[PDB]
Amino acid sequence: SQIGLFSKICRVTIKTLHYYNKIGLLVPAYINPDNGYRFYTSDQLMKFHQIASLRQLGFTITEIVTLTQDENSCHIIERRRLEIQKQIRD
Amino acid sequence: SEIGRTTDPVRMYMREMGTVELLTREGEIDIAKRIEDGINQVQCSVAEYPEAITYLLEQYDRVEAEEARLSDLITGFVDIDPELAREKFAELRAQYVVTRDTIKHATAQEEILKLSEVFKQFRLVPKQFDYLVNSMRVMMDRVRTQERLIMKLCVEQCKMPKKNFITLFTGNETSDTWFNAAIAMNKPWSEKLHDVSEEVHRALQKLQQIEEETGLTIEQVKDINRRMSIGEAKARRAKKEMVEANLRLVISIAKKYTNRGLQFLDLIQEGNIGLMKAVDKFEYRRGYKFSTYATWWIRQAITRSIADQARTIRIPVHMIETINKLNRISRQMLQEMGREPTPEELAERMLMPEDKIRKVLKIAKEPISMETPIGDDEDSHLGDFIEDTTLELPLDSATTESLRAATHDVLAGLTAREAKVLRMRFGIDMNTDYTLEEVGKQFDVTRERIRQIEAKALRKLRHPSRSEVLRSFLDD
DNA sequence: CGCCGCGTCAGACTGCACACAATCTAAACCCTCCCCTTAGGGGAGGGTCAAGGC
RNA sequence: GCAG
DNA sequence: GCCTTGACCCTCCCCTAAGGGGAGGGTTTAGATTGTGTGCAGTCTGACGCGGCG
Ligand SMILES: [Mg+2]
Repeated sequence: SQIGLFSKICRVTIKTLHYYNKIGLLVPAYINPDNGYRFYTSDQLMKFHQIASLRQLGFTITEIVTLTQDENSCHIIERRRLEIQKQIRD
Repeated sequence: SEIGRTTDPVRMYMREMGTVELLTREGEIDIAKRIEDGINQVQCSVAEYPEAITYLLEQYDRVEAEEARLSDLITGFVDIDPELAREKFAELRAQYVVTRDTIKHATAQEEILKLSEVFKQFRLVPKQFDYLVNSMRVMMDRVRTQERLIMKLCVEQCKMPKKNFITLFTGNETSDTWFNAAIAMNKPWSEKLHDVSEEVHRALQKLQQIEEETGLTIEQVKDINRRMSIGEAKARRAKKEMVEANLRLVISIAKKYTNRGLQFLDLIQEGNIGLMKAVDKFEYRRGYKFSTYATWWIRQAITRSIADQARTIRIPVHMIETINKLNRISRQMLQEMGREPTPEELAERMLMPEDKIRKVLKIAKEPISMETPIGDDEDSHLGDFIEDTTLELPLDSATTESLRAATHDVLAGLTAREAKVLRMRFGIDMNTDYTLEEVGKQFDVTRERIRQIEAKALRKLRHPSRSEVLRSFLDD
């Protein structure tokens, strides 16, 4: 799945996929070396779904990197829970 | 014949081009078959070099863990799913592992052709195929210039018979027993030769790594490189026979691009380059005529060159396409509205912001010649109305020298310390101006004292005692 | 060796005014790199201001 | 196009 | 006056989060097409030289 087709699958812009690759959040499965074209697979959509599910909760990008790479990390989500409670009060 | 009657390069091109008769529907198929026969011949020759198929096998081992995809290494199979390629690489692997353990020598010389004609099944991509052929090329080319310098290691010693020297060199290739009979010749030349028999050693034995590196010896892969050259020069003179026979297609396309900023021959040369690409990328097994594909490539090359090199100040292909779209939209609006469209309504026929269209309209103009006759006078050109605007007027040069003199007067009407602080604080009589810290380091003084000095000196120069010479330089 | 064809080379000098050229066509993908978006933070580089002692 |  | 001295202060460059927007570059396009045409200029004469050419 080339980046255009995949960007329409997940319904997000191309620059978002470029950015998620740049920061190492969502890396394409296979980058063609001379052109540089990015090609994704189903198991990239499986990760983008998790990314978008966490990003609708307001988690900052680095928090998502930690949430996806470090397990049993409920203290960061609870911390974010307390911050969201503070912003709701505010 | 007609040779010598014209000097026009376009007449010469057409005359020389028309000596090649066109191809029929089955002529292109024959020529494409010859091209692919040449490339599979060089394939089946390089399959004699086993490290080639080991590289391709470890490339598939990279495809195992998603280092690449299958479309990057193989484009098809003749005798696309990953279903068949697993047993395909099993077919090549089983042949390689059965060819490995055999060392013999007529016993081990049919296994290699079995390897080559099982490897023929792979329709390789140009990437890997080019990689293998230039790899074996550079390998035998370095060991081959090594063989050539082994020969011309005798030319520094003497001038020698090579026809007597070729009968010896081939076949031993692990020892100097071919070099031992050179002193059995003992004509004067073969005196000098033997005294360099030491500095030939590190040459004459080091290809002995490749004697066991490829598994083959140098005369076998010598014939393999010779048949490589036969195959690739067979494909090369077949692509040339298909390029030369479609050179009228280029002209039929390139006449449609004539007055767009390039000469006719520039267009047909760029079309020729595109046609050579079209020949390189043609698949006759699609059952399509050559004209349908070659037109795409010729059109691409020609329009690309018009975009690149038809303008004096080059605009990119994105702006070239925007200008072309604007001109087409504008000639449709002119036909509809019966008048030239103003850029505001041209901004709603297109869907761009209006200042973008205004700057796009400002771009497209081409530079005027500085030799255009004005009013067609042909004794007055545009270039002799253009003034040099970078010069400074000699009144301003005289003013600058007068100001330098006045500043010298005023600064000599100060003490040496204040004049030095002002001549370093501005760049007067120096090549550079300095910060307060640099002027202070010149005087082993901290910056604020330098600031105080410079302030009091400016206060003195502001007085009506010293400033009536300087105030005259400020225009009221 | 003498002749005819062909090519090349010239063709006043100053001034005003005017004013150039005008036709001529691809699209859909992808990539990288640059600059931009908030509401100010952080810091290098470089002046400036009252104070004080020499 | 014009002036001498 | 000659200096210092700590405290301020200015401009300017880059940085923030998560991408937007654009510029400027690459690449392929598979029915089949296979020799440039201006409704061109050509319109200047005389001297000289040189080269095919009988
Ligand atoms: Mg006139």
